[PDB]
Amino acid sequence: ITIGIDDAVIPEEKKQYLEEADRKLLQIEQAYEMGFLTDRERYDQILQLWTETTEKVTQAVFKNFEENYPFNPLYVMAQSGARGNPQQIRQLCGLRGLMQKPSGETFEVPVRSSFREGLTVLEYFISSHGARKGGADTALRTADSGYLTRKLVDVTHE
Amino acid sequence: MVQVDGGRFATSDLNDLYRRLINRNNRLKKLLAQGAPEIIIRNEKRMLQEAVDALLDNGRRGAPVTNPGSDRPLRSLTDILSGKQGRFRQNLLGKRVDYSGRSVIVVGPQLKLHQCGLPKRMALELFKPFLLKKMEEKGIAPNVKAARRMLERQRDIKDEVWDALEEVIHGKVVLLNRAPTLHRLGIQAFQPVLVEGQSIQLHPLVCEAFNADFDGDQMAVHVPLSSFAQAEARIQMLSAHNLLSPASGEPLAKPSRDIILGL
Amino acid sequence: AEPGIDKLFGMVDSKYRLTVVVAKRAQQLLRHGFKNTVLEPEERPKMQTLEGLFDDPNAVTWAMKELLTGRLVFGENLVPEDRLQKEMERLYPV
Amino acid sequence: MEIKRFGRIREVIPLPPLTEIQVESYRRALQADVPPEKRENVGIQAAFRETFPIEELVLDFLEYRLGEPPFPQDECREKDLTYQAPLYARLQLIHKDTGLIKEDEVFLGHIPLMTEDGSFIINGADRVIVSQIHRSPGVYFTPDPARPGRYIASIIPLPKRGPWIDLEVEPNGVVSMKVNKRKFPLVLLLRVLGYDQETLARELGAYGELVQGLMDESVFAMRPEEALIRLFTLLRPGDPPKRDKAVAYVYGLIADPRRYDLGEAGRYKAEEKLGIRLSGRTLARFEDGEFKDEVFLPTLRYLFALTAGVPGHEVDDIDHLGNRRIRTVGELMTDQFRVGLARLARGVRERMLMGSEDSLTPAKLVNSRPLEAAIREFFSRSQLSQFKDETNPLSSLRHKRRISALGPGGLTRERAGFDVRDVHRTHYGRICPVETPEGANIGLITSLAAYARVDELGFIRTPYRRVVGGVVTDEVVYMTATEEDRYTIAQANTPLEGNRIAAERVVARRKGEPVIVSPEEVEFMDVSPKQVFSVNTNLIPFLEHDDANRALMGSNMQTQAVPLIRAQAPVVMTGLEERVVRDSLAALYAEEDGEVAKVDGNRIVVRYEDGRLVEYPLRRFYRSNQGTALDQRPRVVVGQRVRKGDLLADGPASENGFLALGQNVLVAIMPFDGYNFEDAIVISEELLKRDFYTSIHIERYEIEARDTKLGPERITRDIPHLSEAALRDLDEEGVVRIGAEVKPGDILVGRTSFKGDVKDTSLRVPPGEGGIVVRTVRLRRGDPGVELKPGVREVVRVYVAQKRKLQVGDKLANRHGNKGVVAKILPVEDMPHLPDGTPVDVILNPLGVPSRMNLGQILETHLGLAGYFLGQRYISPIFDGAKEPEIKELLAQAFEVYFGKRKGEGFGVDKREVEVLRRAEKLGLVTPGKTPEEQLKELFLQGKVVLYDGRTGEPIEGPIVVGQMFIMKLYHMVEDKMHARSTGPYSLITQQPLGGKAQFGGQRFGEMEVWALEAYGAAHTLQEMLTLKSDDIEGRNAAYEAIIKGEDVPEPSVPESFRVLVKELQALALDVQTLDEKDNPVDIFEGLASK
Amino acid sequence: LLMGVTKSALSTKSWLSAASFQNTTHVLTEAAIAGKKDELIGLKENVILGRLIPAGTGSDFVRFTQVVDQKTLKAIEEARK
Amino acid sequence: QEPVSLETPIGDEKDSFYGDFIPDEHLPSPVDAATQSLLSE
Amino acid sequence: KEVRKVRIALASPEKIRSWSYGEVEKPETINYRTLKPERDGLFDERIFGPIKDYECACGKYKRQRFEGKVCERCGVEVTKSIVRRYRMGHIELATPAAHIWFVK
Amino acid sequence: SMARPVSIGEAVGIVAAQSIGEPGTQLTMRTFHTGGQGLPRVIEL
Amino acid sequence: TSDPVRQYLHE
DNA sequence: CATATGGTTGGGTATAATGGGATTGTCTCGGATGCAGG
DNA sequence: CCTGCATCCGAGAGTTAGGGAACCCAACCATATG
Ligand SMILES: Nc1ncnc2c1ncn2[C@@H]1O[C@H](COP(=O)(O)OP(=O)(O)OP(=O)(O)OP(=O)(O)OC[C@H]2O[C@@H](n3cnc4c(N)ncnc43)[C@H](O)[C@@H]2O)[C@@H](O)[C@H]1O
Ligand SMILES: Nc1ccn([C@@H]2O[C@H](COP(=O)(O)CP(=O)(O)OP(=O)(O)O)[C@@H](O)[C@H]2O)c(=O)n1
Ligand SMILES: [Mg+2]
Ligand SMILES: [Mg+2]
Ligand SMILES: [Mg+2]
Ligand SMILES: [Mg+2]
Ligand SMILES: [Zn+2]
Repeated sequence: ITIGIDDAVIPEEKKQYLEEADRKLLQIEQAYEMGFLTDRERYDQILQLWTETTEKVTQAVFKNFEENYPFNPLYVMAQSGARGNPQQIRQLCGLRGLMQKPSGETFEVPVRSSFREGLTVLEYFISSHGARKGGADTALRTADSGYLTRKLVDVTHE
Repeated sequence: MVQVDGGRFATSDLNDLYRRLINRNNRLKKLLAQGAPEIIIRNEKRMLQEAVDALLDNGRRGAPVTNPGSDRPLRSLTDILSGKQGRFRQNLLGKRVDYSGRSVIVVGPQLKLHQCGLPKRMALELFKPFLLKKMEEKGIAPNVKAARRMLERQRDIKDEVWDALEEVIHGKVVLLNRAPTLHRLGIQAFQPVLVEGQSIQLHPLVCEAFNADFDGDQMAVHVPLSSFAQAEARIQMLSAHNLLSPASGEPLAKPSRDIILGL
Repeated sequence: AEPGIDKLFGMVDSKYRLTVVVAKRAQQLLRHGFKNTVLEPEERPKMQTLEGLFDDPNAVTWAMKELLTGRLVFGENLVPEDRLQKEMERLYPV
Repeated sequence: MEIKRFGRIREVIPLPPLTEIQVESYRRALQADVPPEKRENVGIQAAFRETFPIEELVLDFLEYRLGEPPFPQDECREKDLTYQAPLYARLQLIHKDTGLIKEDEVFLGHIPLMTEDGSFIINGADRVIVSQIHRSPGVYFTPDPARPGRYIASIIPLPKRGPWIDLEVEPNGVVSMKVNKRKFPLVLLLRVLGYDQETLARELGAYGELVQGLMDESVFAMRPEEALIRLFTLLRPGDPPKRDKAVAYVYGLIADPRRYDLGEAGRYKAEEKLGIRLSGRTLARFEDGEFKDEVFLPTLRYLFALTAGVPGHEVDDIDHLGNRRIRTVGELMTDQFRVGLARLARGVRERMLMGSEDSLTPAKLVNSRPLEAAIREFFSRSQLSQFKDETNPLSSLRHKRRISALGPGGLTRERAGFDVRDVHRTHYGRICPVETPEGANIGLITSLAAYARVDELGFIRTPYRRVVGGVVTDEVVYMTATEEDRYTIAQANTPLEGNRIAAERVVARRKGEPVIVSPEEVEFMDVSPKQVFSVNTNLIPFLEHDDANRALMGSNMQTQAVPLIRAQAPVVMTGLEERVVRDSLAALYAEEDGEVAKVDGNRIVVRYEDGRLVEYPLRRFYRSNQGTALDQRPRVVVGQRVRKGDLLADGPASENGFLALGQNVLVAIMPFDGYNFEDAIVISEELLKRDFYTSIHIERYEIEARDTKLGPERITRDIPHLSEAALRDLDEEGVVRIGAEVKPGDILVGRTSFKGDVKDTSLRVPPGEGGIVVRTVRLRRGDPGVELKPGVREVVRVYVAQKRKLQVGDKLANRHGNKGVVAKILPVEDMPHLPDGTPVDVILNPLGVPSRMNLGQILETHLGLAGYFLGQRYISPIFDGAKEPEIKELLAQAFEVYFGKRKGEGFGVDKREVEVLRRAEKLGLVTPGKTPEEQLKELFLQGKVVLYDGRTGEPIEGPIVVGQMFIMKLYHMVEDKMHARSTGPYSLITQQPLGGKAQFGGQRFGEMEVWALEAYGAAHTLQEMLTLKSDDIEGRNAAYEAIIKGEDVPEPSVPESFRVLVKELQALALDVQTLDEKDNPVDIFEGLASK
Repeated sequence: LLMGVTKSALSTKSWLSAASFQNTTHVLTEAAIAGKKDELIGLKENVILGRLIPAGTGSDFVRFTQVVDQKTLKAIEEARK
Repeated sequence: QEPVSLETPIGDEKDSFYGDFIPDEHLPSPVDAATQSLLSE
Repeated sequence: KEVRKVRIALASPEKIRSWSYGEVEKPETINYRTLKPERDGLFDERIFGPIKDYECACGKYKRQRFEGKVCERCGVEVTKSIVRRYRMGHIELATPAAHIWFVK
Repeated sequence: SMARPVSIGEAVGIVAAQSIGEPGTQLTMRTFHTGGQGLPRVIEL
Repeated sequence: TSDPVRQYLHE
């Protein structure tokens, strides 16, 4: 059992999945050039499109692993329960996906690169917001959980 | 009011609070004995009341009392009693203990479920009075004092003291603990096997229960002393006797990581 | 796991009672220098050192093995303490 | 070794000096080399020009000078002194009546001096002043949090230099000000400023009902003086309403230049926001004995225009980096100097009044104690003044570039919300989005970006190349975030032909928003991807393939690497290591072209073309703040010619001028008998055999001989009750000799104390320490420059050295966040080996990769394999460097070498390799129908080789990833952590064991440990923990006596902490009593407290 | 009534556990006014006093158990007879 | 020289006081008490 | 006897005065020359007990076997020094003061 | 933890508090991955 | 109310 | 027990003087409470 | 008169480790020394 850069197998179907989106996006833009869509409708539709594309890419990655490389290290590690979940494999193999602004709203462009292909500078900076938000959440919440545990010990110790 | 090793003195804030109270009380008595006007007496009585308030509970009404040249409020009796650093939570519900140590942990794949690898020097320090008694029993030292002087200097330690130590710990268990202790399985009893080096060896199957890994984690070791304590540790908190989760009833000591991968 | 731990746990209605019995038996054995044991001379817990096989110094191991043999009686309000102590001390002078 | 580098992006400008944030700031603050006639109004000169003239007699400042230090840096280090320079001020005393002048130059004290590398020597210890990020002064307009539609205006001066002023339109419609937590009508103050009804109507009538709501006849009726008195009456209730009192108070509130200061940044911000021309830096002026407005009216105009929805008026982002600024070491020092100078001025006033106007001199008026005290407090007690981290040169360089939101006047670790800890969009190119602490300090301590510069006003600027007509030019402009917001900035990776943008679609940023634009619309371009990240993060190759969390861990861990005696530069570098070595001042470089004359282990003498011989002593075996040994080793021979900037000596953690934090080792990524279970690491004994990962550490022990009431103590060899075996290594003065090996229990310095006829108080080696005694220092009373504390006759210091090899329990890490503790050291014959007999050095568990998502280490391993067989090194810059196809070509050449070498000696393919290739064929790794050589080459191109098990000789059933990896040893060594205690010191009050390894303390059994013991039902163990082992004094004494006598421990008693609790509850006039079953008192004090 | 865990814990009968939990000044002042007696029922109070907790091996159900061998038991039986 | 406070905060976090680093030198240690008892015996 | 209950109650001025072994009349802590507690100070051995085991202040009684002996020359009882952590004192206020716990 | 009737004398309150508190420390809304009503609701309940 | 300096100055 | 020295402590100064110095980036939650309406 | 409704104030916010500024004059008990 070993991990090489080629062990993060990139499915071919992803490419198709990307071009189809680059197609449909243009249509939604036409839907904005004729007044049929508002700001919220266009934003929500773009977000939904990218969400379904991400889900489909995840399914494609795991179908490729199951059908072509049933002994791939990442696939075996996830399937046996030793290490890894489908989202992390999707980020390693398929695509990183949508990112959140520090204000809490999603960006309009997703990160279309996986960790094997390598991110660009802008995508890395865009993901840094979510990374920092997760770190802060952990550090600040662990003390409310500890407080709750203390309160329960004091109410039930007898 | 103690003298530090360098001859300087260290004191508690309570001494300064008491000094202020006594000074104001004496000045009030002097002013009363002199028939001072009622404005001066009223001021002094107000000051005495504030001094008593600061002594009992500083930082409660008005600006807290501080020592000149600093912004630190003086620590009153209420501050001593209450809080996370107060007497109750810091010295009564939890204490620092003797016969304890701490070290970095390393995987112990050759150990059995009920065993842990304990460093030789740590074990010698932890079981020191038992080692002195056993060394007196054998011929290593004529008496406990000579034995202690022998064990004090590193270069004065010989081969037979290690065999005496191995005889001391036979059948006994120690308690291993990793912070934070989130559930009762954060403390577990293990039979110590004396090893070389300065790392504690941990069984792979208890790492999940401890939430432990090997990228710098440290664990603490405690020694139950009496027969009751040893019986409780060997019967109730032994690692091999705690295989199911008390919260869900599911197995908690179970294959993970490399074992699952191989099978 | 400790040998015969399942049988010991099944021998009592509460495991804390087992712990109390084991601790008191270990204390008794330590007090009298293992002269009051119920173990046959070939069931004695042994310990391997360089000189040779000797008796196990750990009294708690002796107590669990003795409980496994089943020759010990335990319960609530069995014998008065004073009586217990006097008879044991007289039979095994210490 | 040949070095090959990837990348297509050329850098028009090099990196700026990496420590300029400290050096430039402090030099601007001091202005030491500027003649006094040409000094600007910044730094301590501004403080002098502000506190003086001290009008009451008049004392006026003329000029200042700084002398030379009394003791060079190294003497300050040895004698625990501060490296400082004397400050002299020339002043004049002028009698307003007579006109006589009394000129005098007075000595004011000492000012610490910054070293060349950017640190300070305070009390002999190296310290760093950390820059502070805070809200910039000025005028801000924010949305009302509660009531929608309304805006609050805020005026903020420099910290501790004026009250915060807020303006707000009340629900009733009137505008109000909230100064010093007191609301009052603003129209009144505007009346005091000399505003008639016509001016206000003509200046604010174009907005709406607002102006009429402000309008009030009652206030306008009373004249300005009456309005001043009214303002005093509302602001200061109770104080008698006197004209002069009110005038002085209001003047000092917002007008006095010595109380209210907006600064230069606040002035700039306010002028740009409100489009005005502030003559000074106050909100109002006092001309001709009357108040002239300066900022209030522009602020009110902006507030009404923003409330009316007029275009061109916007709210402020309080986290925008154009609204936050950096106070550096110079500014903080100048603030503390100003505080001290104000205290000095107050002392001068009191002296003027209390003395005699006839006989007065500048020397008698000035007491310099407050200024020295303020400087000492800042440089010794400020949270921002920190013990400098010098584990390696990169550690110090990183420490010097840190930015902190905490400190005096800053935030509180617990009072900081998500808004300040988040990565703002304006951080791009100014603050590293990756480098930050992991714990409770997340987001509050950060790092300056590599290309960033702090401007004169305190705002971080970033460089961009100007683009004109789709053509990228060489003009580079440094822009603040506010200035940056006005343009469209293209990414640095845009394709270029010459300097023209050869791409129809360009990815760019518009106010932080990603967009796609044509080349014509582009105005600026990024200089490099390197400009986005800090120096530490710029040293991680293949960073674009790593998750941000593990990149954070790797960047932070690079700072903890310990220098090694055989340190190497990484096989794969980013191309920034040399600049790190050069800018840290750790290595030695030739000042001018010349020839080397003398080479030594402690000296290099070079003869320059000027004909001057120059001698550079070498720093050898010096103890850093963290105990690591920093030494310089010569890299030149006598007679060698050296050009300017050529390396002369390598510093610590440096290899031929390249940063060398660890070792390049052969690694295989595979599980191994559970010994690399859960982040553990397996290493080969061959690493220990050739002294890889071997470090040198020096520990300093100190003892003192002082005066006592029972007689003075003596450092002597004559000690009673010890055989001569314990005094072998002691010299005739009672100090261990240089070169003696010392073990725990051995005496280092002998000492005898009067017992009250003498007893042993000697210095001994603590448990777990020891080594070789390398250096002894003795400082006695009266020695020049020595300043002992009163009563202390002498001090003796001993420096003892250790050579630490890698052992089980030590921590290793790579640059991608993979860290682990060494768990097993195998003999060479047990390690997996290549078919040519070469064993691997390190085995890494593959389970650490998939969930951490740090794929950069895999690519590093592949490139390291290629370089290992090709004998070369690589520079792969972040986000523009080696890609997969280039690595594949390098692996193809490496396989050609690795396999043609085998074919030359006359060997074919092994049977075991054939078996592995068959399994690989079934594993869908190789294509069926090719020869074994082709399948082996394809596997090699995937970075995988056939590997043999050293224990059996059979191959591993699958191909294994093998390659060279850069791994460093971390400062977290098991030697410094293993600790145990049976009994020892106890606390004064609670009588409980002390804490800490240094105090020989005990482990804390806290609340949750007690909870776990309770949940086990282990009552007797818990009672032992609470009483017999912590604070039952009689109980613990009896327990120790019984254990050493062979019996069992007795039953415990009441702990002493409960007695302390009872006594403390009685001091609060509360009667606490313990009772038995019949409610009778039970005396727990044994009768010692009953009269 | 229904009350949260904090309010239920601060409203307990034992003033020692409530004082060591939270709101120390209020709990102590109320207990001193009322003259409350702590009966030492729970675990926190016994831990504070350094006693044997009434749980596990310290439970009254099991902690009075005796153990004896057959020889001493028959000797005691003969003495009773 | 004026005395210092036993409650002087050490470190940035509000958890360490000066008096936490001062050992008690008055009460006899368990080793010392055992030595005296054995000497009496 | 075993402790089974702990009672807490308000303390009367009589109870407080019965607790005290003497009133602290001076704010002095220790002498600046000899480092011994000052009479009627915050550390007085007459009120709180001797610093050394079984030994009065002036050294008249420097051995044990004299438990309960109040020195005539110094006024220091002869007992264990540990009583210095148990014995309380009191201050007599010129005017009454309110206990802030019952006010705020 | 034993799959057998509970013994008399067990401190089940401490066990309950620990069992509830342990998961919330880590698994609630552990490292978060930024890729395309937990504890608060429990505390509120 | 608070700040006894103000109260004394007023009196 | 009897002094003799330093250390310690109480008393005194005479143009006229007449109200002080800091304040600042958390967040929620629960009970006490003064104010508005009906 | 009741009620509800913002308003104010007070008490919380996880563990372990390591860390560190007048001067003078005269009487009077205390202690030291023989
Ligand atoms: N808070 C915590 N509570 C309990 N266990 C914890 C813990 N933090 C870590 N651990 C344990 O320690 C293991 C090792 O953690 P690592 O992350 O490998 O190392 P570290 O000891 O945290 O220091 P490092 O120097 O790497 O940290 P950084 O630069 O980011 O930053 C350096 C900072 O780390 C903090 N730190 C180091 N050790 C700490 C500890 N024991 N407790 C709290 N903070 C700690 C210090 O404040 C220091 O300023 C963990 O896997 C875990 O088992
Ligand atoms: N402030 C803190 C920081 C850390 N800790 C403790 O230290 C561990 C570090 O784990 P970690 O962050 O390395 C993740 P790990 O638990 O190993 O998970 P993974 O294998 O699924 O990736 C946490 O899980 C806690 O037990 C703490 O108590 N307080
Ligand atoms: Mg882990
Ligand atoms: Mg860990
Ligand atoms: Mg950390
Ligand atoms: Mg702490
Ligand atoms: Zn006496």
